[PDB]
Amino acid sequence: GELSKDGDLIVSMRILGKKRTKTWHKGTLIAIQTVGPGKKYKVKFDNKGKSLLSGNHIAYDYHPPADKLYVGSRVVAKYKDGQVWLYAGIVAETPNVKNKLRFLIFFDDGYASYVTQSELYPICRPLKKTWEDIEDISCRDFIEEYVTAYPNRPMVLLKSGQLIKTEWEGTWWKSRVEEVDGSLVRILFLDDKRCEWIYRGSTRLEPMFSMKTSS
Amino acid sequence: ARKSTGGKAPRK
Repeated sequence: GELSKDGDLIVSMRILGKKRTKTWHKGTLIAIQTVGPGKKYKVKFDNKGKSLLSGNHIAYDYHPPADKLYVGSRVVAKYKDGQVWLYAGIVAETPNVKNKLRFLIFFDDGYASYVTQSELYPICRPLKKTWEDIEDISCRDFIEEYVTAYPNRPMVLLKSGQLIKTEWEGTWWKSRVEEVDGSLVRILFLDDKRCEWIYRGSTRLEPMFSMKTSS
Repeated sequence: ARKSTGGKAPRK
C-alpha cells in the first residue's frame, strides 16, 4: 500500500530522519508505505544512505511557529559540542521573557539545554504519550513524571557562588553554582572545574534531593 | 568545558 501523501506529509518533501547513531540528518521523503499497523517513511539522506523509518523517527525540515509547540512536544534540536548535531528530545518549557524566549529541551539521553526558536524541528508523527519512545528508561520515566506534573515544578532557588553537592554518575560531588539561567543552573564541579547545566528541579542538586526525600 | 551529561535524576 504505497501512498503519495499522509496528511501534510508528501512524497518529495524535505525531511530530517533519525540514523542508527541517534543523530538526525537532512534528506528527502521518497516514499510512504502502509506496513502492518501504520505507515513507514522512506528517506534518502543528502549526505549518505536510505532508511525506512517510523513516523516518530522523521521530523519536518522547518522551524515551527513557536506557538505550535507545547511542554511535552517531541522535537529534534541542536545539541552542541565544540560540532553541532541534531538529537531528539522533549520540550520542557516554551518561550517566555524569563527564559529569553527560548525553548528548554530535555534530550533523550537526559542532557538539558535552552535552544532558540530556529534550533528545533518538530517530529512528524510522535507517540501520543511522547516520552514512550525514549530508549533510556530513567529519562523516559523522568519525562513522564515531569510532563504529567507540569506546571507543578518544585525547584531550588540557587545563587551564584553558592556551594552545594551535585550528583553525577552515582557520586555526590562538591560543586559551586556559577550562573543561573531560567530553569537551569550552571554547576562547576570543584574537583576539576568542568561545568554542567542542570535543571533546578532535578534531584541531582542536593537541595532538591533533600526536599524530595523528606516526608 | 563540560562533563558528559549526568541526566535528569541520580543514577539508580
